[PDB]
Amino acid sequence: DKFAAKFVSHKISRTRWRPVSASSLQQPDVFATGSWDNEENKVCVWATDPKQLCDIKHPGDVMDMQFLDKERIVTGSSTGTVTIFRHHENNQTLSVNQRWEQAHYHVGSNMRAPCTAIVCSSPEIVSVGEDGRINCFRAESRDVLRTIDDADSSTMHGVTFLRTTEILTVNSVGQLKLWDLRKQGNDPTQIFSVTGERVPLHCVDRHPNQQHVVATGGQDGMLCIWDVRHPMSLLNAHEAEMWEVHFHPSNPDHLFTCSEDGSLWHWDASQLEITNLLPLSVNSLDVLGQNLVCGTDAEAIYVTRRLFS
Amino acid sequence: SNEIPEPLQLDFFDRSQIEQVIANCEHKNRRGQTVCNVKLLHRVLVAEVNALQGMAAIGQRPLLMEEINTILQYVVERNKLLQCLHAKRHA
Amino acid sequence: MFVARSIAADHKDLIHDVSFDFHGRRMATCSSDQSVKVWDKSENVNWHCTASWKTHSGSVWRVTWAHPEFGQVLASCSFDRTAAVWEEIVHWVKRTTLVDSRTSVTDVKFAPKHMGLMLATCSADGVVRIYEAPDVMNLSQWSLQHEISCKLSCSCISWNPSSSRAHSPMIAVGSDDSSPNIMGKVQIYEYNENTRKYAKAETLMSVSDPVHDIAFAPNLGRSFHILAVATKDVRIFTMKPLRKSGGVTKFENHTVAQFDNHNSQVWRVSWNITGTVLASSGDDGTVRLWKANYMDNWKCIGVLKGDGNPVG
Amino acid sequence: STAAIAGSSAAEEMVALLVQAGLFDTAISLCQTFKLALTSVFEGLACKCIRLQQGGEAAQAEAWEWLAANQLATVITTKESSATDEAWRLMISYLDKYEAKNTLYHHCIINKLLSHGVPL
Repeated sequence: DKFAAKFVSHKISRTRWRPVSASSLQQPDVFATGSWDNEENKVCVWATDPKQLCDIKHPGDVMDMQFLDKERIVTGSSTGTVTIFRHHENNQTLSVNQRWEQAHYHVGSNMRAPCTAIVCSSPEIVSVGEDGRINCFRAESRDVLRTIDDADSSTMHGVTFLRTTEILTVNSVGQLKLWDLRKQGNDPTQIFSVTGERVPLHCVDRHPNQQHVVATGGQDGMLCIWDVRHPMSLLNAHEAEMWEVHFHPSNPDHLFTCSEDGSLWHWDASQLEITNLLPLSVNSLDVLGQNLVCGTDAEAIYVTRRLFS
Repeated sequence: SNEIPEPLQLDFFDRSQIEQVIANCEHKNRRGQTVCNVKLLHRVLVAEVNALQGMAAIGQRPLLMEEINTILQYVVERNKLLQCLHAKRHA
Repeated sequence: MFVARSIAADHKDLIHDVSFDFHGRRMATCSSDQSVKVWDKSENVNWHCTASWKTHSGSVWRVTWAHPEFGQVLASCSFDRTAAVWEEIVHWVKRTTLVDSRTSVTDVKFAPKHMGLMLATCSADGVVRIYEAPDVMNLSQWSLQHEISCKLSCSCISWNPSSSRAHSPMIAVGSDDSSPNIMGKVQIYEYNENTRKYAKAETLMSVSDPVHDIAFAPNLGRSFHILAVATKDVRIFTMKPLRKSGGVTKFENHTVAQFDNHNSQVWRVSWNITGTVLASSGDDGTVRLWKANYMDNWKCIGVLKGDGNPVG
Repeated sequence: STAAIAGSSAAEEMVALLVQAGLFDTAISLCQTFKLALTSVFEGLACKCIRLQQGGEAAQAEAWEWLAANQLATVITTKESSATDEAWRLMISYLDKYEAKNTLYHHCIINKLLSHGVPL
């Protein structure tokens, strides 16, 4: 009943709301979606059935999408190119701002390498990739500020700004590496791994308040709670790979985990209360207060405005 | 008292799947005889690893054979313990 | 929606044969100007030429792509009794030049992956040679392992795509020789493990006319096999193996379809990925597609005009 | 038992027992030291190959095993090879390395192969 399902024609890989001003008591209404597994993929912007406002033909596949600010959307293509789009609200038109065509490319060989994940702290854009590379750019710089080459032989899947000038990266062999952007060396400060297992890690998230709490997800569908200072807790959850984990921004006591089996579970800390919000595969989710949106591989967008009712 | 030991540590097998073989052994020969026969069980176990093709890396065979022996011992122990419990219950 | 695309070939001379790869994105176009061009497909349907090189002085007949598991391996047979193996370095580089054949190598076919990298070449002398590369990293080394004499001028070869262990490797060999009286131009060779050699299993005596092309159909978990024979008329056969050893298991053959609708010589026969729709070419310039219904009745489902338009 | 027998014997006797047991590479080495010819070892290898050509499954597995006791030069991924073909390659390699008069080695191999007939 809560969820209103509008069927689109493109598999939805990413769903992210437009950051809302805290001072004003406004409710988030505009969110953005990115599509994959199609000949001509695209980036759409919707307003809460959701009505699409504007969309742009995105070259390649939209792997990861982050909202830099209210008017800028940073998208990572599957060809490695990291692009920034400027939203002109007055004319409802998305326009290309700045792009780094060869941000990620495999060593020596010809052809391209995919950009798995991006993270943003205006004006710093750190992008990891399948190749061992942690390229760092700036909103107005036409050049790459720093490139940690051969950082990880294995494909890196995700990235997040632990503290400042520090990034936590997960890789295909099950290793959480703490990196530092000030040290000029190309070696990780610390490497956290489960003893004996090499289960790949797909997702990583940091607690909004305390910076020492990091939650990650593996191919075994297990939620591992880590303490970067001191895995504290291993939680059995899904019976299949956990693609994305997200903490609720306003009230962190709530957590949402999406798996390919098709279950948008909700964890409530405030005895963890686990409930199935949805009745193919759920790829992404984004929550901001009482509003949540998730995109599935069944070419559908599920939007709720009364999540906690 | 009851003293059941460690589980199966399988190198190139599935610990969960060995339970079906455990139930095969747990078939009652006649009445209350959940012990199959050491002759049959041994033969079958020896033939299982032969079926597993030892191809390029054929240097693990001694280890494979020790594992067969350990499994047999554990099965025997289980059966003995079950029989003892049954006798205790009777008494 | 049948579409018509006009891709400028950029070829100075007549194109002979094109062949797709396993995953359907890379294709090789051999031409009469002694050049082999590799066209690759981008995210957009548009095709782009990536590599162009000269290969042999003799007329190149066929081009066969290997399974991607072994790498980007090509193969090209020619009039000058050679079978070259190509591989990129990261430009295509010739690794070997198989020249044991004393006559024009007419057809080259890669073995199914389960057996290994076993290139097979049939020559006009009547000898099918099955080579084998011991290590995939070194592709310059190819050792001949089996030579099968057929006593007739070979025109085409086709392996059995079946991966069932029960089905021993089988290869089919045709004969283009325009023999006035000699029949049985399609011979099937089976591999007897006991003798570790190839022996003749069945000869299709029904085919008494020159065989231009043969093609096995995927087994699809069935007891029998399907062989398409292109002669003056399209013929489909069913070889059911008999009951059951020390020798070849004899077969029982039945001709289940014979189409002379081409009214001309059928030159090429190829099945689709699932072996349901067979296509055929002819002197009329038309490609007729044949598909079976629920009652096992084969019927033509499409005809094409020369100018590219479909026949309505 | 052959252990005790080696305990009090000579070189020819050692070679004999090793070939019987199936430890061929050691027999090869011993032959070279005392300048004894390699005929015995080549013939023994041929015998095993003929046996496997037409043999039971257990024989095939034991064959795989004694190949590891010896030294297979390289690893080949071919599924169709099985133990028998691996033993063939071992013999072939041993021949190429430890070769002497050609007539002798080829002769003995071919002779033993035709114990009960074989298509070369």
